[PDB]
Amino acid sequence: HGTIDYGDVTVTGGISVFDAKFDELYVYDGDDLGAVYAPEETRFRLWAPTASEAFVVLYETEDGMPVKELPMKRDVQGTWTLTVAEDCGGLFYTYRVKVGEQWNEAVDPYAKAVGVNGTKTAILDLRSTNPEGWENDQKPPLASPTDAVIYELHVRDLSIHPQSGIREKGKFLGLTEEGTRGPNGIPTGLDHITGLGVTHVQLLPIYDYSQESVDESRLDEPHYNWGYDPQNYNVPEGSYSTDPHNPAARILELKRLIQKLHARGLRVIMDVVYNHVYDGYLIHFTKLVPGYYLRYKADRTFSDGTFCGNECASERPIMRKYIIESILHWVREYHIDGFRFDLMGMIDIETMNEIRRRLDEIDPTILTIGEGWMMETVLPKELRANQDNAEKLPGIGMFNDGMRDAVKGDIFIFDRKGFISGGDGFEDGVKRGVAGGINYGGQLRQFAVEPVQSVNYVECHANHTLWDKIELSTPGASDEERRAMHRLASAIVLTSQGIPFLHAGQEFMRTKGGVENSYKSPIEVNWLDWERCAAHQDDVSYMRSLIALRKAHPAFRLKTADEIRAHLRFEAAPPHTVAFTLRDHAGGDPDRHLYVLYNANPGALSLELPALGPWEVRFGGEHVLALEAARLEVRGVGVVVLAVPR
Ligand SMILES: OC[C@H]1O[C@H](O[C@H]2[C@H](O)[C@@H](O)[C@@H](O)O[C@@H]2CO)[C@H](O)[C@@H](O)[C@@H]1O
Ligand SMILES: OC[C@H]1O[C@H](O[C@H]2[C@H](O)[C@@H](O)[C@@H](O)O[C@@H]2CO)[C@H](O)[C@@H](O)[C@@H]1O
Ligand SMILES: OC[C@H]1O[C@H](O[C@H]2[C@H](O)[C@@H](O)[C@@H](O)O[C@@H]2CO)[C@H](O)[C@@H](O)[C@@H]1O
Ligand SMILES: [Ca+2]
Ligand SMILES: [Ca+2]
Ligand SMILES: [Cl-]
Ligand SMILES: [Cl-]
Repeated sequence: HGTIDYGDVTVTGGISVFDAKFDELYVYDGDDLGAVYAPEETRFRLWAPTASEAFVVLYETEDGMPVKELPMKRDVQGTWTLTVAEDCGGLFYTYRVKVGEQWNEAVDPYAKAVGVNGTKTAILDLRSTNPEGWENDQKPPLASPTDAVIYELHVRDLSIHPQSGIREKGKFLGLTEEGTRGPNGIPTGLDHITGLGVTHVQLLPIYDYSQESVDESRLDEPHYNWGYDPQNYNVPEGSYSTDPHNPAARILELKRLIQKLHARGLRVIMDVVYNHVYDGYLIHFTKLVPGYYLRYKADRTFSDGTFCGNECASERPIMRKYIIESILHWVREYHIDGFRFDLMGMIDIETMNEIRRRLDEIDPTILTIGEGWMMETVLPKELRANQDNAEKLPGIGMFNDGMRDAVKGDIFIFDRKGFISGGDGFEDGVKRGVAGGINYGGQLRQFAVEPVQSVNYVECHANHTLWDKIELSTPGASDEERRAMHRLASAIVLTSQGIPFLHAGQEFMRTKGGVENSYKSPIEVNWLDWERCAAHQDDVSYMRSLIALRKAHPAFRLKTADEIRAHLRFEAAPPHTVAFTLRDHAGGDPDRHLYVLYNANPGALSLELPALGPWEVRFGGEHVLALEAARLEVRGVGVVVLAVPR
């Protein structure tokens, strides 16, 4: 890149953008940043306190020359304003500012529609993008975060396989198509997903990500990217629409997607990346108010805790404002039902709690989960929204990595075994996740105050898939033996307290051919392979059965830590097993008691059962040789569930 000029210090009373004092000036509190369109007129408002001049630049085409360049009026609390008294429909615009001696041109940070590749703001009456009946759109019910079953999905993965039977492959609208068939007539797409019994689809980045990741003008050529490279936070990604050149198309089709998912009983969680931008020098934030929206060390270099080049300065009030209004826009405009915060440890506690509060005033059933890893940054340690500070983040879920590693083995040392694959000493790790990560007792405690704070998982888009990790850590084993370990791991997720999270394709043992980090690998690596799905319908049914077992038993879904400490009991069990009971109608369970065995021992075992009444088999009967008087005779790797009826 070229030159960054942080401003003529006399424009802001001698106070530099880097000064702590700066945060108390220009604290704009209005609701109208960006552009408000109507046929009569359009009103623009930009926050640019360090600029000495500011212009609205109008274009007639997404690539044309400027047709108009209009000065803005210096307004209150650091903002500039303009009213254009023409019908601006179908126009495009940018802002041009002078900061120091530099002139910079930039998309509106509050852009709601953009041209192709997102380099100009597009002026649009967004009510014209609503699908028919949008006002009647109703959410499926959701009584507790522990009642969710999350399915993590990438819009391109879903349909791009050539046998997916979906017409609009790789597009938002691909996930609206019903009755789509794959190899040998199996259901694919939305019908496959609703068939599973999952409750929430969690979509990898659907905000507009950088042209460097996917070029929206060359979709006739191979392309793929997860999209963790944010460019326009409040507009949908162009490559997922049928026409990235038509500003309304991506907006209307995302809404048609969310509407259809809601009609079929599914809620939508948005993966959201407010911790960094695609390029800190070129982003509109830096062109318009250089030095303010991103984090700097003391020597004026970017803080780089993300390893992505930059960090967003969430703790500065105007950025905090920006992030909250961004969240609220996706709620209000697109009816989103949840957010998954990438590297949430980079966001400050105040911001996250304020997000939780604002969403609670709208609808407390909107989910908030995140990656609360402990990671270094210029943000002081006591302000980071991570696992160490979970007790200051009521209501916010975090991925439980201790559970993940204990179950399937270490994700960074590929060959190391975990509980499912016969490693030694992982039983307590598994037990801590069964209890929902809470301070259960003794050495059985993790970071969670309440079970709604723990997301259990054994696979996601990142790192090896569960099947690929098992293969790298079980060199002796057969494919039969590996499938049993895979199934055991899914069963542990779906019978642990907290919030179960599944990766799309885990139900048919999704593989990436051993690729560990597939963020820009081709579609051949990354697609949902509906051929493999057709060959694994038994495994798919097993997963659907696990999901229905969790839905049938509120004891697996307790809401509070007090309930878990009162109803969950760990039983004596030999090495390479975990056994526990959920006693006395836990959480309203129909049965009097439940007994769960996680058995990673391949041979025959004779187990003592607690004397709680006449046990009977409810799941895993294929592993049970007998159920006597009181003892259980078992062979095989897998989960067994017993119950004492009412
Ligand atoms: O932006 C490119 C970037 O994408 C991925 O990094 C993600 C990762 O998937 C997230 O779960 C989390 O760890 O943060 C990153 C986004 O902030 C790739 O892993 C990475 O190689 C790549 O550079
Ligand atoms: O984006 C950085 C990093 O994020 C995750 O790594 C976590 C890991 O999962 C945790 O168990 C713990 O060790 O903290 C790490 C972050 O410092 C991703 O799993 C990893 O791929 C990625 O590079
Ligand atoms: O809940 C019914 C049943 O679920 C599982 O049985 C699966 C089986 O494992 C699959 O291979 C396939 O045959 O479909 C079955 C029904 O979904 C459990 O294994 C079993 O214990 C349980 O009763
Ligand atoms: Ca894009
Ligand atoms: Ca809540
Ligand atoms: Cl495409
Ligand atoms: Cl930390």
